[PDB]
Amino acid sequence: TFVSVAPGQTARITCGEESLGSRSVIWYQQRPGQAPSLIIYNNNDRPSGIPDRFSGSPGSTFGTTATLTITSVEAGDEADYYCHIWDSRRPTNWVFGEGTTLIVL
Amino acid sequence: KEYRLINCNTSACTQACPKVSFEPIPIHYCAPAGFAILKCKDKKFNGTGPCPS
Amino acid sequence: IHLENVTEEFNMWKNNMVEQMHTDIISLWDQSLKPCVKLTPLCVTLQCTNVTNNITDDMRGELKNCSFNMTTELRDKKQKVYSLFYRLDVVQINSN
Amino acid sequence: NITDDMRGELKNCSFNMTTELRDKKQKVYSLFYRLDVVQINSN
Ligand SMILES: *[C@@H]1O[C@H](CO)[C@@H](O[C@@H]2O[C@H](CO)[C@@H](O[C@@H]3O[C@H](CO[C@H]4O[C@H](CO[C@H]5O[C@H](CO)[C@@H](O)[C@H](O)[C@@H]5O)[C@@H](O)[C@H](O[C@H]5O[C@H](CO)[C@@H](O)[C@H](O)[C@@H]5O)[C@@H]4O)[C@@H](O)[C@H](O[C@H]4O[C@H](CO)[C@@H](O)[C@H](O)[C@@H]4O[C@H]4O[C@H](CO)[C@@H](O)[C@H](O)[C@@H]4O[C@H]4O[C@H](CO)[C@@H](O)[C@H](O)[C@@H]4O)[C@@H]3O)[C@H](O)[C@H]2NC(C)=O)[C@H](O)[C@H]1NC(C)=O
Ligand SMILES: *[C@@H]1O[C@H](CO)[C@@H](O[C@@H]2O[C@H](CO)[C@@H](O[C@@H]3O[C@H](CO)[C@@H](O)[C@H](O[C@H]4O[C@H](CO)[C@@H](O)[C@H](O)[C@@H]4O)[C@@H]3O)[C@H](O)[C@H]2NC(C)=O)[C@H](O)[C@H]1NC(C)=O
Ligand SMILES: *[C@@H]1O[C@H](CO)[C@@H](O[C@@H]2O[C@H](CO)[C@@H](O[C@@H]3O[C@H](CO)[C@@H](O)[C@H](O[C@H]4O[C@H](CO)[C@@H](O)[C@H](O)[C@@H]4O)[C@@H]3O)[C@H](O)[C@H]2NC(C)=O)[C@H](O)[C@H]1NC(C)=O
Ligand SMILES: *[C@@H]1O[C@H](CO)[C@@H](O[C@@H]2O[C@H](CO)[C@@H](O)[C@H](O)[C@H]2NC(C)=O)[C@H](O)[C@H]1NC(C)=O
Ligand SMILES: *[C@@H]1O[C@H](CO)[C@@H](O[C@@H]2O[C@H](CO)[C@@H](O)[C@H](O)[C@H]2NC(C)=O)[C@H](O)[C@H]1NC(C)=O
Ligand SMILES: *[C@@H]1O[C@H](CO)[C@@H](O[C@@H]2O[C@H](CO)[C@@H](O)[C@H](O)[C@H]2NC(C)=O)[C@H](O)[C@H]1NC(C)=O
Ligand SMILES: *[C@@H]1O[C@H](CO)[C@@H](O[C@@H]2O[C@H](CO)[C@@H](O)[C@H](O)[C@H]2NC(C)=O)[C@H](O)[C@H]1NC(C)=O
Ligand SMILES: *[C@@H]1O[C@H](CO)[C@@H](O[C@@H]2O[C@H](CO)[C@@H](O)[C@H](O)[C@H]2NC(C)=O)[C@H](O)[C@H]1NC(C)=O
Repeated sequence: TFVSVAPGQTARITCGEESLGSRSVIWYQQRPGQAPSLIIYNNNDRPSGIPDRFSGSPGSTFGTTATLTITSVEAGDEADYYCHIWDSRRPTNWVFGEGTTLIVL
Repeated sequence: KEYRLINCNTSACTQACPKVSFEPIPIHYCAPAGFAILKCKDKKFNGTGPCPS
Repeated sequence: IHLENVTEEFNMWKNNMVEQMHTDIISLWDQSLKPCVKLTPLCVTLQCTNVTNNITDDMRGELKNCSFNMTTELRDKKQKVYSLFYRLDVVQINSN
Repeated sequence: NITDDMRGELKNCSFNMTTELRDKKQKVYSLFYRLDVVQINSN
């Protein structure tokens, strides 16, 4: 899962199983050696501290993959990304999704 | 090399009774009472317009 | 046509032609089924599981996902096909 | 009590029959007369 995009361009990171019903995704990021950190807590909502351009796929779509849309990337966004889907048909995910890594030029 | 009938996916085919035949017999269509049937006896009649006989 | 100076005694309960409406609708309802399909090969052994859903043990899933043997268009070959039903149409016959 | 000179007028026949379910079939028996059944051609 290695995605590279020369900096200042756009970026689309997919993660997790395809959607079945209504979903509530959570995106986390992980710098190397650090603790994790929240970036997205809803389908398209972010808390304070993390800026914009980190868009999310809305959960109202049926039968799609959760994506993470980043524009104007940098060396700070170079991290390991993680998804946590909360489907209204699938059960509770006590483990996270698959580690999708971002690396920049 | 296995085949099938061509009508296997649209309908079950009613087999015709071999007792009954398909030869044509002359049917005469008769009008009920109160109605009449007019036949045009003109030779050069192309089937449209006024017939004289 | 609106009448004048006239009065009749009516009774909706011993009235006729409501019985005729009932019989006509029942027989006409029966007459719209003779061209349609009888489900003779369908009353069959149904292998049903729960619907794929976040199952709550206190409540019940109102959908059961049932796979079964069904005859194809050919009499020799038969297929395995699945569908979805409600609780109110299936019952458990008496593990598996 | 069978008499070899005469004949019993009842034959007790068991057979395969389809149930209400198309997959399962059952073994069920009944009684008939000689005048309704014939031998097809030991067993
Ligand atoms: C018979 O009657 C019964 C009842 O009498 C009817 O039953 C009702 O049926 C309707 C529809 O079936 C249900 O509506 C859903 O409601 C839920 C809950 O909505 C509430 O909460 C929302 C979020 O809460 C946040 O905001 C509020 C402030 O509003 C805040 O207090 C709270 O703490 C929290 O922070 C509110 O947004 C929402 O307000 C909305 O409605 C108001 C009504 O008038 C309106 O004034 C507001 O302006 C606002 O529009 C309400 O308070 C909703 O979640 C749900 O909508 C989501 O789900 C459907 C299906 O999946 C989807 O199509 C929608 O698009 C929507 O999904 C978006 O929102 C998610 C929220 O995070 C997001 O995660 C999704 O990804 C998706 O997000 C996308 O769009 C949004 C913009 O919408 C965008 O921001 C994102 O970036 C992304 O692009 C439905 O609205 C009722 O709950 C239900 N029951 C009752 C009691 O009413 C029944 O329908 C009747 N039947 C008939 C035949 O008449
Ligand atoms: C998929 O469905 C499952 C149900 O099988 C559901 O799991 C439940 O999640 C909730 C929260 O996510 C768990 O916690 C409950 O939360 C409510 C809200 O406050 C409390 O009131 C509950 O307390 C009651 O139940 C306790 C026993 O569980 C009692 O100790 C207590 O006194 C109250 O009576 C409770 O804390 C809930 O426990 C689970 N269910 C089970 C059986 O564990 C899950 O959330 C669903 N997933 C999705 C994505 O929808
Ligand atoms: C169940 O059915 C059997 C028949 O298979 C029956 O057995 C018969 O019982 C009788 C008496 O109980 C036997 O004896 C006969 O009795 C009569 C009456 O007197 C005689 O006339 C008979 O003589 C004739 O047959 C003889 C050969 O059996 C000849 O030698 C003689 O010249 C006569 O022709 C005869 O003695 C009878 O033999 C048996 N049958 C056989 C085949 O052995 C039995 O009683 C029945 N049981 C019940 C509870 O009903
Ligand atoms: C009902 O059960 C059937 C199985 O009989 C499911 O069909 C399978 O679904 C899985 C999940 O996508 C697939 O990997 C299989 O290939 C499917 N098999 C067939 C034959 O289709 C079906 O998804 C279930 N449906 C519901 C609504 O639960
Ligand atoms: C699948 O369906 C069966 C019923 O055929 C479920 O078994 C019981 O379901 C009720 C309510 O749905 C629960 O209260 C019982 O506790 C269940 N029995 C047992 C032994 O757990 C079953 O839970 C459903 N789900 C699975 C995964 O089998
Ligand atoms: C559909 O038909 C197949 C074939 O008869 C059934 O599979 C058999 O199931 C029995 C009981 O579980 C087994 O003893 C046999 O070994 C199976 N045979 C084969 C060829 O699989 C099956 O149960 C039927 N129903 C479904 C839902 O698949
Ligand atoms: C059972 O029925 C068979 C007939 O299918 C009997 O066989 C013959 O029956 C006649 C009259 O009933 C007798 O005259 C013959 O002698 C019988 N044949 C033999 C070889 O004995 C048969 O007797 C009946 N009873 C039993 C116990 O098999
Ligand atoms: C009812 O069905 C069973 C099952 O087919 C029949 O039993 C078979 O009989 C043949 C011929 O005697 C044997 O070769 C098989 O081994 C039998 N199979 C089983 C499972 O028993 C039976 O003949 C049918 N009829 C009756 C009256 O039982």
